[PDB]
Amino acid sequence: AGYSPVPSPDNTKETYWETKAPSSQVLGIGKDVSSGNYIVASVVAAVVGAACTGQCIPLTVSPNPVFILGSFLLPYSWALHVAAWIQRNNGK
Amino acid sequence: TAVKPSAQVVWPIVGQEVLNGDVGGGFQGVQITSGFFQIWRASGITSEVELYWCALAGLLMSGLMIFAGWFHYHKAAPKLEWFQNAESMLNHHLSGLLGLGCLSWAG
Amino acid sequence: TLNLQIPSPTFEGSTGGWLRAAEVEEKYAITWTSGKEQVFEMPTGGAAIMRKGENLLYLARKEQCLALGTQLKTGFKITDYKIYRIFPSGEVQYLHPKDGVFPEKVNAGRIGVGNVSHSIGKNLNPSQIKFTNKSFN
Amino acid sequence: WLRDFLWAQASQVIQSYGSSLSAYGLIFLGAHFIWAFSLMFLFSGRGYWQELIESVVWAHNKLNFAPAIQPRALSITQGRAVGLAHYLLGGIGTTWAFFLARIISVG
Amino acid sequence: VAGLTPCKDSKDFQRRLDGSVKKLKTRLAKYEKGTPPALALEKQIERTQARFERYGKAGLLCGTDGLPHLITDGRWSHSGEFVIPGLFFLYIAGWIGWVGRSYVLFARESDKPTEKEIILDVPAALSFVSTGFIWPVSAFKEFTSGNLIADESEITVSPR
Amino acid sequence: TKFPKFSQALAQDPATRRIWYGLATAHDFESHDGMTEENLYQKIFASHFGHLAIIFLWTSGNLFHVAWQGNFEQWVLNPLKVKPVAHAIWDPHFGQPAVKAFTKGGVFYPVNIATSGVYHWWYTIGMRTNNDLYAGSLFLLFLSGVFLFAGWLHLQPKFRPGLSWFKNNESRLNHHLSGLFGFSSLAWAGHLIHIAIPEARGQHVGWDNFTKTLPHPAGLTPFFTGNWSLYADNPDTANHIFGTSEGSGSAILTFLGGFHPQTQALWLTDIAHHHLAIGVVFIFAGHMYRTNWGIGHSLKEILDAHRPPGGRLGAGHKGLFETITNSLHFQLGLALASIGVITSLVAQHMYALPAYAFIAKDYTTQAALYTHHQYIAGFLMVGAFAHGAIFFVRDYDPEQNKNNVLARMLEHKEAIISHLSWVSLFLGFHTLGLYIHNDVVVAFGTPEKQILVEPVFAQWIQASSGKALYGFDVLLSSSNSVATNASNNIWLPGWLDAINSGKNSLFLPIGPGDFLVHHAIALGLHTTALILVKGALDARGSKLMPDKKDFGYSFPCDGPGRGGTCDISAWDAFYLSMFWMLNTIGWVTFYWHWKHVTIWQGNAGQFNESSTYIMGWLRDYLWLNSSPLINGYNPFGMNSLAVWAWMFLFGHLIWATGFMFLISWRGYWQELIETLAWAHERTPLANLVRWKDKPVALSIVQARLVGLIHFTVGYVFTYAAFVIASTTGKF
Amino acid sequence: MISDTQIFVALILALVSLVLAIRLGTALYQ
Amino acid sequence: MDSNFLKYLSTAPVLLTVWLSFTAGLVIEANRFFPDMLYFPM
Ligand code: CLA
Ligand code: CLA
Ligand code: CLA
Ligand code: CLA
Ligand code: CLA
Ligand SMILES: CC1=CCCC(C)(C)[C@H]1/C=C/C(C)=C/C=C/C(C)=C/C=C/C=C(C)/C=C/C=C(C)/C=C/C1=C(C)CCCC1(C)C
Ligand SMILES: CC1=C(C/C=C(\C)CCC[C@H](C)CCC[C@H](C)CCCC(C)C)C(=O)c2ccccc2C1=O
Ligand code: SF4
Repeated sequence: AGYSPVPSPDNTKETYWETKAPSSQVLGIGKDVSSGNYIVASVVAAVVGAACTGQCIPLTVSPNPVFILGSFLLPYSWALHVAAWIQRNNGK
Repeated sequence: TAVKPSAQVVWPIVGQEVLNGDVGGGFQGVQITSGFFQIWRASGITSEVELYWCALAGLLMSGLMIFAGWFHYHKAAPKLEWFQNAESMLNHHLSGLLGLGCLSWAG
Repeated sequence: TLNLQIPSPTFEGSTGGWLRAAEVEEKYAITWTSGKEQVFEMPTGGAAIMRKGENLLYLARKEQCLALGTQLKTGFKITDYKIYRIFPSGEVQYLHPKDGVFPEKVNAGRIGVGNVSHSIGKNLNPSQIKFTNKSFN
Repeated sequence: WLRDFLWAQASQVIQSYGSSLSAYGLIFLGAHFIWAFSLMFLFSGRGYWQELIESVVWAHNKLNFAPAIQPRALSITQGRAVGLAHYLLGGIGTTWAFFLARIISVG
Repeated sequence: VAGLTPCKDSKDFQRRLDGSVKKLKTRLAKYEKGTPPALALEKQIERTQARFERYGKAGLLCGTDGLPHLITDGRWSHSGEFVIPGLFFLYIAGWIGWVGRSYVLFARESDKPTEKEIILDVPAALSFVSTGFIWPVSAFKEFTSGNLIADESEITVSPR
Repeated sequence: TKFPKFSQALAQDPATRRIWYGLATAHDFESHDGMTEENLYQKIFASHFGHLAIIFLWTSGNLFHVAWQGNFEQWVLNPLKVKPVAHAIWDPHFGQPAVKAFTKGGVFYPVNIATSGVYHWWYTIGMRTNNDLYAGSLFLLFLSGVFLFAGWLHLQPKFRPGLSWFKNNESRLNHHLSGLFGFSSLAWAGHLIHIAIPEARGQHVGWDNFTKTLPHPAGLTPFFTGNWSLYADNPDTANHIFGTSEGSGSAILTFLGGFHPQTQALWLTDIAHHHLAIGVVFIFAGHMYRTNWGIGHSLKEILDAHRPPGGRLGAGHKGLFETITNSLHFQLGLALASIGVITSLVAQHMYALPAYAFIAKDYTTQAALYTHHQYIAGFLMVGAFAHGAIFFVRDYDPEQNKNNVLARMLEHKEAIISHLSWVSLFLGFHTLGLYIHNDVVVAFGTPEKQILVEPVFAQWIQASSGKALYGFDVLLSSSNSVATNASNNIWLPGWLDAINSGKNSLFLPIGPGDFLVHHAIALGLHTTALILVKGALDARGSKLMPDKKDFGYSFPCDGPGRGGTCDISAWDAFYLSMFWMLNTIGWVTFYWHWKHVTIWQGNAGQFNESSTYIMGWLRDYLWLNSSPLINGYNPFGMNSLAVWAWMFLFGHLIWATGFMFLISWRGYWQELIETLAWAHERTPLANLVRWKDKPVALSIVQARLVGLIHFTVGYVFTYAAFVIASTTGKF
Repeated sequence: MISDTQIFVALILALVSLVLAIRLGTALYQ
Repeated sequence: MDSNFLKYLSTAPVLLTVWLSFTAGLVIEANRFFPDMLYFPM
């Protein structure tokens, strides 16, 4: 009980949730984004990332930087669709 | 001086028959290192018939000993006065057991 | 009080007796009355003959003194054995029958030391008593 | 001693496979096993095994069954005795196989 | 064929057979014909030859060392190597465990369970031994009826 | 007394137990008298500074001795033929035969031949002269001085850090991921490009030259133009003689894959690209957590938020933030487990994929390094579990960890321990049974009756990586697979060339012997984990002693009361797990050394045939390979292996001595020492002298520890001697 | 190849490090 | 037969010895009549 208080970063909120979905503070800067916005973002990100990955699957000695960058949208789309769910079930 | 003594034979079940090595004398078994062959030669045994009779005597003595144990626990158990005879128990052991044993063996 | 003139149980001597630590730190003593001259076993090793009357014995450890006392109480029927502790200053102390009655039977006057007001399952955790002066009780 | 006696003379027992001394080789290995197995009892204590038995008894109870004779780890004295018995058996058996294989090969 | 060669057509397997037979024949050459040693060595030779022929025809695969190897991955062409033997084991082991558990409960509900466990009631023990032949359906029936798994609140546990 | 200044309970002890326990508790700061959290953390900080200084001094000494008494300059010329000498020998006990036997390495004085591989490592880095090594040693001495000064300074009143600083997780994580890991690997890439590669191509680059010498003819224009592929054009030819310009290229970053032909090690350009890539990745990873600005995460928020809605984990990871931040033992256990895994990975990967030039042909060096790192890994894993148990005993707060993952672990500890015991028994029973079956059939002369299981799963993994030895045609063994077509023009050519040549240790062919020894290793890992996990989970209590946390971590016992309570502590669980960890690593290193020895002599069939029964290991590995070692010295002379033979017997001696402490327990020795004290006190001319500390027998825990230490030293020294001497006497 | 002057410079740096190590040991002992 | 003698035969060590001897005989005879069975014949 004599342990020193644990320092945490500024503006650290309570994100623990036993509800159906988290509190939308889990999404940080994107907490106010709409569920429809997240859905469209996830679909667009998935399509663009899949296309840019296919444009690089037989990787050459000189891959395109824009295709490399856009390939990172496929992992991004997962987070986006998870957020869409969270924001749909948080009321938005 | 040519054939290795052997008095144990194994059964051919899982390839353990390899243990029946070529000890000698047209015989294959497990070489023994107890000296029983030399004991018997010194005793003057020259046949398997004499060894059969030795085995019979051993079996009869085993039966006698087990019967004696049962008899002296359940039928006639000596008392503590009988047991506490150190002088008599040493006289008899020394003279009878040891002396007569080595006298009979000398004979 | 202890009388240092009580005779001793005519022991023949042993190498299990007390040593320089007895003269430097602490030396225990046991006194008991015997109705006859019996043979008992020294807690240090060997046999000794207790006298008819009062017998005083010197040992190095309270455990040895109490083992001798237990032997007297059980083997024989002597229960008037008193144990003392002597320092080099000569400050004899009285220990075993502290309140004149053996501890195995309750006696009015004793104060409970080391008693706790819960079961062992209610002890606190070292995490709870860490960096604090609290006690796990 | 390590080289000219143990390493040198262990060749007969370690090259006994396929021969009538293959039994000696197998017993060599098994005696090594028992000697090592003794160290589990000799280096260990009863509390660890009683707690492990507690966990195993929980596993058995989870299936609605457990012996009426409650399982207990060996007493301290019994653990020491088991360790010593296995130690002696393993060491003496290793020497037994080694000696018999070596001498029967070279004699 | 998986990564090795069939043992029926392996020079290494044939060489091992030849070596074993030659060892046995060398041992046999020093014994008179018709004597018990000669008969025993001839029977050993016959057993070795039969074993090698049966292994060859079994479809076992043999490596460069000339010894059969087992493909225990699930392939149905090699089920007899691990799976079917494993099924036979599991059957027997479940039999043993089921009958043992049944006898444990039977002795639990007795006047002296400890006496029943050290000095057995072999009529009831044989009864359970017989019961053990449909242990899979019996064990699943126990599980579904809830007589197998005990509740968490009814099993003793140490404090945390 | 004032020896254990940190414990009056020890300072007031009138026996030698005071000295022993003051020695053994010197570094348990938490248990010291009047220890506050701030003082604890600051002392740990200073001790870390001192430890870093010690490491720097140790490496500096290695460099200095190799520069002074070494043969590095004449080794860089013919590295495959010259033996690298570690340091000179000056022992006034050596005879002339010993001096002559140890005078090797082309030097003219007795020397030790290094088995650490520092020669190959430094040669690959770019060190060529003894002056380079001397300068490195000077710099490391300076760095040790700097870190000692830092440790002293951060203990001063105005420089002592605060606990709000010690418990700042986000800033430390950001800085360690970005600078300590990321920028450090980026700097290593810079070194490899500016010095190592030009040095490998025969162009000296140093402080007097690196500011005027371009690492690439194009300079940084390809970097600042986006034409990064220009840095991979013109790699080193396959006929490049390492250290010379013959066959060299101009590329600085590539992904050739595989190994350099002459050096038989990974391409230095590939290593540079690897380090640059992981450097930028780590720099990115180090920007994740929140600091004095608004961007980033908070670990507390993430932990609290991560709770599956199904409730199968309960409260999820709530409270773990505080638990970990406030428990130094939790952090120590996590760090030790991770470092142990990483050092095992270092061992496993560094033998399959050598990175230093010509290291693969230094057989004794490779075996020594592998054994070293595997033993270190096992020690670290045992320590991680021991400190997890210590955390459970000391720092665990159930109310804080109300129904989170940790509390659930404690809840079903019984299920965990029982299933671990079952899997251990499973593995042991059946592995030992197969080994004994093979032993008996081979003994009866029927090796065809052995149960030999092909490790088809591992062979399938090898074929997937591209090994055509086994016919599977899966992913990279298949020429028409998408996996093959994706990497056909980046690294697959070189990688396939490396994997499908039998000249290397990359994905060695495996068989039933490998299968069996692998399941033995599985048994060993599972049983060590069983002991350690049981100790950790039962540390707080069991049905026998349901109040163990009151007694702590390393109490001797609880008496003979409830049927006997010997070894009822988590410390005792550690003590037994250390035997099991020594057994498992012994198995692992035996397997590695025997397989590689057979491959090196070219008789891999010997392993393939004898590894299937234990007599094969006892005869064709130990008995067969111990000959040169045990002949190191003999009635007819001696050679340089005499030292290793002596250390072999030394290890046997100390091992058997540890058996004493492990089998014989205290009461006997305490009743013997009593008689000894009586004798000294009553001996004339010797009672003039008197002990100041009462001579007592060793404590129960102390004896366990001493026996364990003797056992471990014997284990390690015996196997070190065996491995090094046998490898050096066979090749 | 390594000169006595080089070895002496190394020894001087080692002595400086020893002095700093003694200082740190004292500070930690406190 | 005496019920006490039957109980003595029912004691745990006697039953274990008899049952394991019976099992050993079963396995031995199986290997005697069908030897060298390294596999289930299919
Ligand atoms: C960097 C990692 C690390 C750190 C910071 C710590 C820190 C700590 N450990 Mg340790 N520990 C570690 C790794 C680490 N450990 C590992 C890897 C293991 C597994 C082996 C352990 C296992 C372990 C246990 C089981 C215990 C600790 C304990 C402790 C605490 C007290 C230390 C003590 O008593 O010193 C001891 C002081 C010494 C001087 C050590 C003497 C013995 C060593 C091993 C030398 C023996 C080798 C010999 C000299 C060589 C002879 C050579 C031959 C040629 C003659 C302390 C917080 C103790 C504690 O307080 O627990 C609550 C405790 O019980 N640790
Ligand atoms: C001749 C070959 C041989 C021999 C001598 C043995 C010997 C042994 N096996 Mg067996 N085993 C074999 C072949 C063999 N096995 C094969 C081919 C397989 C592959 C299928 C197995 C699979 C196997 C398993 C899975 C287990 C054993 C176990 C054992 C040991 C204890 C068995 C026991 O107590 O039964 C008496 C029976 C009981 C006490 C009842 C409970 C245990 C049985 C095995 C449950 C069976 C039904 C259950 C639903 C199966 C679920 C399995 C699943 C979780 C994987 C024993 C040393 C057990 C062991 O090592 O435990 C530590 C064990 O759990 N064996
Ligand atoms: C960029 C800034 C930075 C840097 C460089 C460091 C560096 C360090 N800090 Mg940290 N620290 C920082 C910021 C930074 N800190 C901040 C901001 C804080 C406050 C929030 C702290 C608070 C802090 C504390 C409280 C402590 C440290 C400690 C340390 C040291 C850790 C031990 C070590 O050397 O591991 C070296 C590790 C590496 C070089 C990399 C990881 C190693 C893995 C296994 C990769 C292996 C690479 C390669 C394959 C190895 C082979 C090499 C060769 C043999 C072939 C290290 C010197 C500890 C210490 O020792 O203090 C003196 C310590 O106690 N720091
Ligand atoms: C070679 C020596 C040896 C052996 C065989 C074992 C065996 C075992 N140890 Mg280990 N142990 C050893 C040394 C050894 N230990 C040492 C030196 C120590 C240090 C003190 C420990 C400390 C230790 C701990 C702390 C723990 C173990 C555990 C285990 C089990 C591991 C699982 C396993 O392999 O099950 C397979 C079983 C075996 C390999 C043994 C079977 C032996 C034979 C083949 C069975 C058949 C018996 C036969 C029919 C008898 C006939 C003879 C009769 C007529 C008299 C098992 C009982 C763990 C445990 O209990 O997990 C459940 C555990 O917690 N051991
Ligand atoms: C190799 C293993 C080993 C060793 C070294 C010893 C040693 C000893 N045992 Mg034994 N013991 C062992 C295993 C071993 N035991 C085991 C496994 C057990 C358990 C069953 C026991 C159980 C046991 C008991 C119960 C007793 C002994 C006794 C003794 C002592 C015999 C007399 C004596 O002091 O000789 C001295 C000789 C040696 C210790 C040999 C090594 C010393 C060398 C030759 C000299 C090296 C000194 C060197 C210069 C130091 C330099 C230090 C530094 C500069 C580097 C001695 C300490 C008895 C005893 O104490 O009697 C007095 C006793 O009662 N042992
Ligand atoms: C990435 C990749 C490449 C090739 C194909 C492949 C399928 C392998 C694929 C995937 C690989 C993966 C998923 C690898 C998995 C490796 C993993 C999960 C390794 C983890 C090992 C875990 C270890 C040691 C754990 C040790 C735990 C310890 C001490 C715990 C101690 C503790 C205790 C006992 C009490 C509480 C406190 C504490 C400290 C936690
Ligand atoms: C392993 C081990 C155990 C656990 C071992 C136990 C409980 C033994 C139980 C074994 C079974 C019940 C014996 C029957 C099975 C055997 C395979 C058959 C051989 C035994 C008979 C010949 C008596 C202890 O209880 C123990 C206690 C004290 C010190 C050391 C140890 C110890 O090392
Ligand atoms: S033996 Fe030693 S350890 Fe085990 S209980 Fe008795 S005293 Fe404690």
